Amino acid sequence: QKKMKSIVEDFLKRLQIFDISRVPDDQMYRLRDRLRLLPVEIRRLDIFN
Amino acid sequence: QFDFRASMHMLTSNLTFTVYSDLLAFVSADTVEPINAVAFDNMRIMNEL
Repeated sequence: QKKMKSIVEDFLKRLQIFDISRVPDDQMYRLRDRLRLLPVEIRRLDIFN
Repeated sequence: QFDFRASMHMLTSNLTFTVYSDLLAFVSADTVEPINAVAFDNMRIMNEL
């Protein structure tokens, strides 16, 4: 039930150079798709394990 | 001419009943949360979440 748009919006906001008000939800979800294919960083992955 | 024998009848009917019209008013109808609504293929109608 969790819509992940908030996560990508936070990510883009913390990059500090983009204006998220100009970024549509479709682009945020395409970013989500690209992020979802990446492996987790080792420390974070071990903590989650 | 009026003839009593030829005019006397027994009329039969039901003692009492109630007629109803709105059949669907007897049905309690809920829906799932739209986030969980599925299509004919049993997957969520919208899956980009």
